Amino acid sequence: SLSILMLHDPEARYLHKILNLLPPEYYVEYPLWSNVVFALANTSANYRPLAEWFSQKCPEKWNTGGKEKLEKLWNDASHHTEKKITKRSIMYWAHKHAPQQYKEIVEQGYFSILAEYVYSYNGMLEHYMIAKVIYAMMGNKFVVDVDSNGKYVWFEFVLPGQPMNQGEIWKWRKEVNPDELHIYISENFSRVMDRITEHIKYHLSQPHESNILNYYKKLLKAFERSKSKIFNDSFKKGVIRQAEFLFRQRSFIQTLDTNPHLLGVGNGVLSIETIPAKLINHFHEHPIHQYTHICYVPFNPENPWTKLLLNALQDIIPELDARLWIMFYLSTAIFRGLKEALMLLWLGGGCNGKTFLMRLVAMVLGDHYASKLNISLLTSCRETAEKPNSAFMRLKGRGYGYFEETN
Amino acid sequence: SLSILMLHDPEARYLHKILNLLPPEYYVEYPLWSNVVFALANTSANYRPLAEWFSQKCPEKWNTGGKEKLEKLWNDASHHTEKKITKRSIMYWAHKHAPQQYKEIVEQGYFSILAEYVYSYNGMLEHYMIAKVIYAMMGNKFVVDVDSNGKYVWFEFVLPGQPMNQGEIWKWRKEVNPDELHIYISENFSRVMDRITEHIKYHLSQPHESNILNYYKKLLKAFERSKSKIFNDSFKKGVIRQAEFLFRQRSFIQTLDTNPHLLGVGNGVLSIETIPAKLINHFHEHPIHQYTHICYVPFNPENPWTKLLLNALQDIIPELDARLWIMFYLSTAIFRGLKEALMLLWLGGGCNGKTFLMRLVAMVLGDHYASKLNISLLTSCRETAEKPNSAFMRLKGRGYGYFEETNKSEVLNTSRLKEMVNPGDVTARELNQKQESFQMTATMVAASNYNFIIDTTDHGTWRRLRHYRSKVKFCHNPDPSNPYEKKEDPRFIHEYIMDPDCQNAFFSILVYFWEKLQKEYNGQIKKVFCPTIESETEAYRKSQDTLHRFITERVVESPSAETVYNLSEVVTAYAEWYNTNINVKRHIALELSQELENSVLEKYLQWSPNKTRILKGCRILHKFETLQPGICEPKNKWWEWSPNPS
DNA sequence: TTTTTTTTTTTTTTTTTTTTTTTTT
DNA sequence: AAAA
Ligand SMILES: Nc1ncnc2c1ncn2[C@@H]1O[C@H](COP(=O)(O)OP(=O)(O)O)[C@@H](O)[C@H]1O
Ligand SMILES: Nc1ncnc2c1ncn2[C@@H]1O[C@H](COP(=O)(O)OP(=O)(O)O)[C@@H](O)[C@H]1O
Ligand SMILES: [Mg+2]
Ligand SMILES: [Mg+2]
Repeated sequence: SLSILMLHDPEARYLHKILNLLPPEYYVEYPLWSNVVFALANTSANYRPLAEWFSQKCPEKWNTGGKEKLEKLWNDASHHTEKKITKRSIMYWAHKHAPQQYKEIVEQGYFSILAEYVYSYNGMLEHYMIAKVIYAMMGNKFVVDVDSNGKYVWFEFVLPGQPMNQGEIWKWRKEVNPDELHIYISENFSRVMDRITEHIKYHLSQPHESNILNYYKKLLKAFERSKSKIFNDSFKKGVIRQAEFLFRQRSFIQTLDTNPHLLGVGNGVLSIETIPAKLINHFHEHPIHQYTHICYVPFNPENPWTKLLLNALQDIIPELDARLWIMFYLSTAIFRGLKEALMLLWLGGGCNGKTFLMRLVAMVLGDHYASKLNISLLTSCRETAEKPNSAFMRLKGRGYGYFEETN
Repeated sequence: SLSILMLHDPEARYLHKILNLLPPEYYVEYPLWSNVVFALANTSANYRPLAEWFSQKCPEKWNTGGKEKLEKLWNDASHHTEKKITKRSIMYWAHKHAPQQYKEIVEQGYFSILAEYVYSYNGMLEHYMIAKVIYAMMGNKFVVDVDSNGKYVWFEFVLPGQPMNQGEIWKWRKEVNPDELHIYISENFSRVMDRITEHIKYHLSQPHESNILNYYKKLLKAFERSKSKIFNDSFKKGVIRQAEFLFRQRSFIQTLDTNPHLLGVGNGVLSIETIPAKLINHFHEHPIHQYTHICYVPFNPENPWTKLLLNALQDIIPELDARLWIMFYLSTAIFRGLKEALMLLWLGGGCNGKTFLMRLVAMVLGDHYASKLNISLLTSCRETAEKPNSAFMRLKGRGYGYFEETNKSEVLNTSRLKEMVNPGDVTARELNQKQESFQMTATMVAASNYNFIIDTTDHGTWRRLRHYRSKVKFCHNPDPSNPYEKKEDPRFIHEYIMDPDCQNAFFSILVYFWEKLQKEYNGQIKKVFCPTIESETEAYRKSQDTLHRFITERVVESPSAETVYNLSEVVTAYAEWYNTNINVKRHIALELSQELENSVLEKYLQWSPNKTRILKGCRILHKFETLQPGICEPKNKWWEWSPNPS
């Protein structure tokens, strides 16, 4: 089926090209090879021969190992709900381990796409073809989804070295209008246009029969006329309007920030899924949007501020067991999943110190995850007046809530 | 009348060609040709000649099977409808078994249409022609209708193997903008363009006189100029706007989800029209849009989760008859049509599982079919004047409404209660919009640990209520002395609900119970006797009646004395009594005066000549004032319903 | 029982048009 | 080079 694999599907040939220049030691290693097999399986269920061939390269694993076990693993990956990793991630490892050679590969790929369109339609460019060529590149950024209000929304993935606000690195951000997309389509696409022009000029230079007398002249004239369209504002608006259909991704907005084991931190995200916690400061695929402006560092008791805070905590409440219990309960606010349903309330004097800690926790967790409520919520008459309340929007996605003092 | 078929458009011959692919054994199968003739009946009435020809389509046993058989199903009543399979499905039947020829037939059909247009108009394509070609090449995937305020909304039929949300398979979904339509018209229409270009070039290749020297060249130039227009944005928007009219289907939005016998599940649509319940995971035509994310599987008691749920349910309620009645009542939540006017309320104390149970039903049945209702609706103290009340909504199409524990025992006046149980229509208005009327068909349950204060005596009110009292409590120290005590489980509520398998098992149990009830006495709830139920209800009705308690406490057993003026002092004594004996509340004296006649004081209630209805005589008690002168337990399985007595 | 729902807006142009250089004369 |  290998000939069938490179017979019908264009991105099947593209994936076949990408599968080279790979570190086959990772294929030998069970964990990473299983991860990439799962990622490939999540990319459609018609890639069974492709996955078999990927298991066929370096045949030592397919000859010395669980061949039936691997087939069953691929099958259950096909018919189960779990991670849906995609080659995107793979593209990231390919760039990380094998630079240089991939650049010319992808460049020649989208150059071939554009040249095929130009030859097919006599150099008469139009919104859809440039939109498709643009979608051939990027993919890293500019994911489009429909909001609850029915308006298309653009989400841009932030990378280091860009003009961004504090804490927006390594996570998506909401964009009212894709400014970077306009800048890119106006600037970098000119390079591909110049490449096409040089290609057609070179073919014009070589001598042939009367075809070069008129056909290439007409093609060059048409392409020169169509080149200036990419700088027109209305043309760019139409291209963006057509491209938002391709970038549209189903089930993205409602699947945003749903994972309770990932927290948007000022240096990226935190992986509290497994012990110990990991900080992710590189490319990933987790749909994280909300964040806090507090950088994360490993817990070092030798730090002077950590020592001061620990001494203050010891001074606030003397009981060791009570201190440990209350600290354990307060640390639960970092989680965002279902928790044990218990309420803590503690009283004291005007200098009890209760307010200060609650305030420090709220400030550390940030506004997105922490919220302050009103004591009147517990002590109020029933809403027989039908007037809607103003506080139940709180706790939606929040991991912590506190009540203030009252005379 | 074959010449009539010849003259009546090429679409008749197109249908001829597509139906020629039906095998003779398909025509032999009685239901197959029955539903096919019904489908052609739904599409106009001029297809009688086509049906007559179909009588001779593979007629190897038409004479054996009866000449006047196929025409009988149509000639008996050409009019009248049964909501059956129309067209839009014969193509699916042809494609499900006869590929290759079907696809080439449809390909040559729309190719002929487009070639006719391009030849007629000298290769100058426009919006309407492309829209018609697109509609012809897929009329089985999109529907357009107009909603209330007035817009054009696009619905598309989801099929396996394409990006989608979870659980929206085999059913329509609402699209603000037909994205896949744009993708198709930009991608797959280029194939037809290439085919037409190749045909034109092939015709140009063959030599002839001047009629092809420039005529083909001119039209070829025009067509290659117009080819690039399909990739335009404004042109595509215009084509979509034009095609909005072709895909128009009258009476589609208001018929959405109107059938109460169809349920949208995670893996398709569930039909409960016939016994047993049928799951559809293929092409169909039922207009459903709402759904739930609970996959449906047949009721298998061997499943470990089903066993665990059954054991827990048996432990929660000990009585077999009461358990069966409760499950039968809860099984009606699946139905969404008109139901019998029954209100269920059952009390308890501490750990009872009532609320926990309500939660399982709510999550299993889904958000679009189940709702949470505030107790303020049934408080009945508030009289909603001309003002919005959104709490009265969330009953449209819902088949289940449940309540929760309250602060303390509360009064429930018959107002805002009589219309909440009856199978009638109610009206209310909310933010924006205006007043509207809607049929309510949701089964209602309300449980509490504090008794509901019911103040009424009419048989009409005390006929749509059922009261139960749970007898099993949960405590962390289950002393092995009384059976009505068991250990708890925090994960019994913290988890066992998030796991989808539990929802699947509970849905299977609910479907099985509904099927069992339907196989019983044609539905309904009044029959199937449960001696515990309605007996607890009449015992409750004996209590919760202050007037009878007042009479039996003060005047009954002291009839010999005579201290009576009129209804006035009786009213005052009852008022101070109920004010002290019970809570304080305001009343109108006419209701008490009328009910006093209906009370058990008729033996002393005689109207005096000057009216005043003076009681013949009793003793109003003050101070202490004493000395006044006057089942089978099932063996191993209980879900099997036991025999008829059960 | 005000209060916020209702009221106030909301997109308002964009599309286009023009031409379109080249092609025909 | 002027008009479609
Ligand atoms: N660990 C500490 N050591 C010394 N002073 C403290 C400490 N914690 C709080 N304080 C001071 O004591 C005061 C009481 O804090 P606060 O939380 O307002 O008391 P309460 O919670 O009773 O209102 C604060 O003004 C703060 O500056
Ligand atoms: N079959 C069972 N197995 C284990 N624990 C149960 C069972 N039934 C009830 N429980 C305990 O009782 C609770 C059930 O809900 P409960 O709180 O009793 O509802 P209600 O609000 O009616 O009291 C659970 O938290 C659980 O700990
Ligand atoms: Mg304080
Ligand atoms: Mg409960």
